[PDB]
Amino acid sequence: NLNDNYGITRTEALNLIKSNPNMLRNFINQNNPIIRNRIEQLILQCKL
Amino acid sequence: MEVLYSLSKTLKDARDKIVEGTLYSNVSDLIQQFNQMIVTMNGNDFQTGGIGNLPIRNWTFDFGLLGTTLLNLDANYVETARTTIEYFIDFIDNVCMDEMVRESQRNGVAPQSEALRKLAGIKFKRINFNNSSEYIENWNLQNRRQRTGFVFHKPNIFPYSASFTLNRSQPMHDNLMGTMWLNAGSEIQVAGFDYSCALNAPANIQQFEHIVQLRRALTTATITLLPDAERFSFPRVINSADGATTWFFNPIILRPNNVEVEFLLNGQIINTYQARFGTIVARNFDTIRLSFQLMRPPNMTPAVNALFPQAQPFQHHATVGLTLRIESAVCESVLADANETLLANVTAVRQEYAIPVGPVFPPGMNWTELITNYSPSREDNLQRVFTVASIRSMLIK
Amino acid sequence: MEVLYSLSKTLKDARDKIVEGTLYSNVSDLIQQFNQMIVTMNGNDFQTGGIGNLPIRNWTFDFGLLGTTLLNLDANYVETARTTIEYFIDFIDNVCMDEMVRESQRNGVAPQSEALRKLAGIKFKRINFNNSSEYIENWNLQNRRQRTGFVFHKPNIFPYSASFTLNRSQPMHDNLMGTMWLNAGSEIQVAGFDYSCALNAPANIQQFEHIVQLRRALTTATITLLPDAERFSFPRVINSADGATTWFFNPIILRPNNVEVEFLLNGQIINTYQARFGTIVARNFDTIRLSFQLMRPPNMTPAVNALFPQAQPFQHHATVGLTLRIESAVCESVLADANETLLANVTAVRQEYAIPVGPVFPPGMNWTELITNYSPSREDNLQRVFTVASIRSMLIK
Amino acid sequence: MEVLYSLSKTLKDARDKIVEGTLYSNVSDLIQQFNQMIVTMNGNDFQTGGIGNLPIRNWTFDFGLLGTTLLNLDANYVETARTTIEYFIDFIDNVCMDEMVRESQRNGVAPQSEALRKLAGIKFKRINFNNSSEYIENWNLQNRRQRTGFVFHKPNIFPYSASFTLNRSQPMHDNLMGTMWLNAGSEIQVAGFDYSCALNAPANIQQFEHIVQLRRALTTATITLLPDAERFSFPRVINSADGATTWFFNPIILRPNNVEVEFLLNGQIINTYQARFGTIVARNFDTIRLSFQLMRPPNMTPAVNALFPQAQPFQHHATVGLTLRIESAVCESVLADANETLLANVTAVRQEYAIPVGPVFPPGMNWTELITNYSPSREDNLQRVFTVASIRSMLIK
Amino acid sequence: MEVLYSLSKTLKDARDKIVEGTLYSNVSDLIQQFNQMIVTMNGNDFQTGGIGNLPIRNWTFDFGLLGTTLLNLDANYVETARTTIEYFIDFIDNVCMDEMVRESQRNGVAPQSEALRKLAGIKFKRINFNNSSEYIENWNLQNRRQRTGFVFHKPNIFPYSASFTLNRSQPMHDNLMGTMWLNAGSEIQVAGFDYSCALNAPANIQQFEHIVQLRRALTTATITLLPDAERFSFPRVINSADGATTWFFNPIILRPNNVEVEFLLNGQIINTYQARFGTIVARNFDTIRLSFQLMRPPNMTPAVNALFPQAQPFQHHATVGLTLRIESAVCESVLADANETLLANVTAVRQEYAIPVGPVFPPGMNWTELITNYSPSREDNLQRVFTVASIRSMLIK
Repeated sequence: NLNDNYGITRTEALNLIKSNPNMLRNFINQNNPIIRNRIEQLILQCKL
Repeated sequence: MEVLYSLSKTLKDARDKIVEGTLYSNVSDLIQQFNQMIVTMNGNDFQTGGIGNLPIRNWTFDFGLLGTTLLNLDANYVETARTTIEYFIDFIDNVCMDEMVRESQRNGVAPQSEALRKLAGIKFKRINFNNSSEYIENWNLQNRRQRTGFVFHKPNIFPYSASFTLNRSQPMHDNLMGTMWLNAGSEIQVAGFDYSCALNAPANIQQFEHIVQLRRALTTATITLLPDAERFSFPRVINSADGATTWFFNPIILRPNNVEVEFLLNGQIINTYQARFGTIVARNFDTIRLSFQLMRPPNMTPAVNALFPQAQPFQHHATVGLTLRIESAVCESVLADANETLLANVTAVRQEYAIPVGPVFPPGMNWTELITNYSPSREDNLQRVFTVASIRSMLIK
Repeated sequence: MEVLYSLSKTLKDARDKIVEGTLYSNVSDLIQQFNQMIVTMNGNDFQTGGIGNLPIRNWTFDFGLLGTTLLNLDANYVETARTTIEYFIDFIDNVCMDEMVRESQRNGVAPQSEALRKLAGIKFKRINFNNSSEYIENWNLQNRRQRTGFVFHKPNIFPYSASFTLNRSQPMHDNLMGTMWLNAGSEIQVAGFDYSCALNAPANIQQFEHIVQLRRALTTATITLLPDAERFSFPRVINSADGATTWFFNPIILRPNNVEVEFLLNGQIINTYQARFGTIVARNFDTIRLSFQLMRPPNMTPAVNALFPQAQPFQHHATVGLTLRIESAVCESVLADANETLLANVTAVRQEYAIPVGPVFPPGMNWTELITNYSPSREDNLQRVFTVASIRSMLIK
Repeated sequence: MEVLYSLSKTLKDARDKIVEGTLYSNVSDLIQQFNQMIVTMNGNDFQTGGIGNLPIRNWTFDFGLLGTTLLNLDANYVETARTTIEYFIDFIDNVCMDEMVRESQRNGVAPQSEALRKLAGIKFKRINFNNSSEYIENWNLQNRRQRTGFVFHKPNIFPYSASFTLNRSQPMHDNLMGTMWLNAGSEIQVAGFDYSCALNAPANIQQFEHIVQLRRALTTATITLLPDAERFSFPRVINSADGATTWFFNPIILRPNNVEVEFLLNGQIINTYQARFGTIVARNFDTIRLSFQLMRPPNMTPAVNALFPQAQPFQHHATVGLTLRIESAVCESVLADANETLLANVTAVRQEYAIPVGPVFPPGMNWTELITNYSPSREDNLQRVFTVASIRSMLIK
Repeated sequence: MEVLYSLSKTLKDARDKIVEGTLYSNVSDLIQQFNQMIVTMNGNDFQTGGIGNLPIRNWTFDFGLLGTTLLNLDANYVETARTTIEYFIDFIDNVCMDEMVRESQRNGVAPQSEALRKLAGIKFKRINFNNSSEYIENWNLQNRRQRTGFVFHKPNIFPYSASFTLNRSQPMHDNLMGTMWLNAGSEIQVAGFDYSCALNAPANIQQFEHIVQLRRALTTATITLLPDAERFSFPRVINSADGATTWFFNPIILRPNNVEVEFLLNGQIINTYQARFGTIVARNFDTIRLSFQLMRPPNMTPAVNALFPQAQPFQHHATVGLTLRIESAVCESVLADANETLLANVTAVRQEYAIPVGPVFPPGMNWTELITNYSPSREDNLQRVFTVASIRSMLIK
């Protein structure tokens, strides 16, 4: 979804695949809805 | 068959352009091609019909060429014309009906109905006028095989199917969980439900999934995705899966949270849309994998609290729905629509004469059964009859 | 009016084909047609309007012919052609509006709007270009005695009506039985209901029937039939038939078993389908007869048993429904559609200038009351204004 | 862009009309146009792509003119036609994709895609063939304004927005009164609810009003208005306005009385209807004001009296709703529909190649956000890409 | 494809007839054919492969003619002819290999392998030499649509199936009755077994019936029918139907008495044989009924009396059986055999290069799954690949 809609560069895409905190925090700083939604989904999954 | 379409097109253009008072410059080329049609169809006798109740009828062609000296059409010209065009249209209509009714299992694309087999001969190649209609040009591409495409408004790709699955069940049917769906025409209405409101589910989240397998992959489709499926949002009683007893359930509709829609092409995740309602689009897809969740509401007004108890009774049953309308699509194979009158024409021509059931098509051309099993021979015959119905509908509306 | 369609055709073709850089061979015949139109229309005083708020307009033509000595069109040519074409397009717009805003009880197919009478004159027959569009095709085919046909996507054949018939009632309204229905647009939605859940019915099977009587026949209609009519599947407080009190309705939705749908023409069973939901076909039908059965479930979970008692109270009312949508049909008489935009066009042209309510059409051109009684004169006038609206829409939007 | 459309039209007409056995009189003009196209494109070099994954390609044209010394076309002619036309079609497809994938916040009408920019020179005006399609015709008219309009079937003019307002409320949400609505695509469904059934309203009548502000004016619209908003006629639990808690909702559907619908343009009422259902029209409207009322029924059967008490509890909540479908309309600017696949093609072309989000359009061509914020720059870019997709669809499907 | 077979035929004839010392009288027409072939094939460039691991190969033909002056062939002629012939044989081998690895869901009988598609053009039609082999003959007939026939020795019409039905069952499986069968290749081995040896049966005769449905109708088939099915005439331990437990089968082989075989075409009697073993003929048939009887012996020596008691245990288990071989047959559609090697060739060619599992065929081209579902599309593709493999076998083994 993210690559198809928000066109990403090779470097950012590769680092997201590698789960690089640098690019993950960069994307959250950009505040894009796909990443925001997924992170909120994980935090919700932490409900216990 | 391209010859048959050319005959239909030139007869239509004769009916339209050859009118009283028109300039001859407007119809010079048309009259020349009409004369080619007349002269190349002279002498060739044709036979049509002899299946079902469709009557055997014999056609013979001996007509005079339309005049060309006239610089402005008048009553005499047009009435002699219409005398010719009436007979020609009758011939074309009977040929189209006949080719619709007949069927074949091997070599379905090729013509049946010896009238059309003879028309496919090389003598009748000089009638080819132009192949501009969407159906005839897709047919030409298939013959010249390349990437064909039909634009369908609201295709009835989904077989009719109303059903459910229970992932938790017991003979009392007092505490259930599962999914329940209708696929009909261009609509998927899928509702997951749980009586306990995800009480003992992990994180108070009950996952639901639904996989709908199309038979042909739709290209560049626009899809309206909404929440809260309607048909599964009112209290109803449903026969058990075995069919012995019946179980009642009383929906309370809930927000479907973190809903996801995946569009797949042979297990190939081609599109994914997460928590995005409204209109969406799929590039190319053969399966639709919907997923959603029933989240127990963490905070509750006393009304909803009494509505959802922690005890056993569960007098109201939580549900979450989704509704998926394929508003438009592009499909390689031929399909019926809400905007086209090809399936209706073929079925009417079959029924009006009571054709015996074919070796290929289902009895009565019931679309649900025709599309549930849509093997390539069936597809080929369907394309043939649909294209013949386009050719006929050009003249006999 | 064939002359009017000819003028609109050639003017749209002139606004299209005559552009910068086109070869002259692309537009030779069209230029000849345009020159013939100019020569015929020169020195002719036309008048338009004079009704309601349409202002009187006078039209005079002294225009030069379009030249030919060139070998590829350039800017200046299209400038002069544009100067002529805009004026002609305005003239056609005003003539079409004037003809749409008029009616006639006697001879409704003949032309009103004296400009169109003058166009119908013998001199202007020289302009008749061709008759290609579906509406002018049908106009010619019905001006002669032939069979016409208009293809419609979701035709609003049905006049809007929501109502109910109670086959059993009493003042407390605590034990009712009957049917409710909504006919609207191309939707039928009929829901039979029984408060006793066929407890006392013979063999515990209550038979509901609903007969819908189209105002005009339809041909080769694709029909989406589904069970469980949605809009009568939820609680309501319905006024009584006479309007004295209001009675409560509280559905629990069963399944309509052995549904049967008979499509009848002139009172003979043209088609019949039993327990076959999904897409179906009606080749010819002036009425639709739906007949479904609310069967009390023989076996029953304790929950459904609690819902349905043997005693009087009946706090939940058992219902079974059917939805029936005419997706696409064919009719010999003009109708409004979801696709076409002619009813809106004519109504807008009338009420923009506030034309007085005439004799034949209802006040405000409301389709419900136009089709509730659809006499031959009203049909003729509707066809005339619709075809003229198509003529207008060829140019003006 | 007119040149690009002319390329596509001549290639489509070449692929269709140039078929075996067709008379040269049928295709003389088309052959002349094709030869002009060949001579103009000959001895040139174009480059296409270089954004996202759409890869760079280079096009070079050295093709011979089609023959002209033949009275009746044969097979060996159509093979040369193939070898030319297939290459030309591929070139046009890639030009259209390249033009679609680009953007510009400023002067978006002028072509991006240096290939198309080169095509917009002076050497290529000689290819201009004829601009017949709706999109190209409106392109010409808009680029030199005459009044224009695209006719749309069920246009998704609203953005997906489902929400609710409470005119009366409590923290425990026992006694509410307000409205809920869902605007999606061409559907407005609005239901006003009162938990006390207007017990303490003035004259036992509660007034509900809903305003819908179209982002762009619609003209000659056809609107199907019916009562009983479907989506808000079953029980639900809804997250609160703040989101802290959830409140129960349990409709009992009363009818909406003295419903008024006002279609306004620029603040003044253009059309108004009262208690009119079924199909209606809207001449030229920018906003819709749906006013309706919840009247407590004066006479009440024992069941409804039990439903509606005078004390606070209110186990059942009265509601009255409306549904409104814009079946078709005419818009000066462009919108997506349910009949046209232009938006789907644009989005698919961008998605397959993963174009970086540009200055103007939203991410992934999200139509909801795009119609929510529809500034003129965005409108111009949308019109450009839509007309380019219209050109592309004439050849590639 | 006819041209491909002609290529193979002329190469085989060249390699068998252009040998040292042979007169020109014996090879004159062959030299003429080969020279026509050379003149046609000169100056062309074919590409073969690119699917799976079959390597790409480019073939270019520039070969001089063969001499037509020598009275009696000598050495040098043979080496020139051979250096041409090896290249041509390699070309045809690779064309056939690449053709056998490509399927087509639509239009199976048409060629694939762009090299072969090029060969199917108008240029290469002068290579048509001779169409003599059975497979090319039937290919020509089908393209010339009419009756076709392939004669087979041991045709494997029967998909592999080993299975049993029990008409009397207990959880202990102590007293069973029913039938078992192995259909495999061209063998039907059926065995009807009763544990009670027909104690309570009507007249001490137990009736057994077994119906076998060929997926394609066979014709003029010699069938050898013997009693005493071998594979079900010794101790065995068979798992229950669901697989839960296992039961014991301890045969004693009574005679099969008043047996009766019915060969049926489309549900009517075509042949019947009663108590007739050895060699029989099925004229034309699509299904087989094997109906026989386990008749208790009325007279028994004490050994047999001890074998079959009236009591509970039933140690030894009476049974009868039939064996039915289809020694040869004729089928209208192509099938695998034990004489031909075409299935082996195609499967080997796919396995050698590891072609990905294609649209139509099952994985590994296993004949049991291929024939259990033998759809018309599969039949088209199977005929194509079998014909190509038969063409290849003319040169390569």
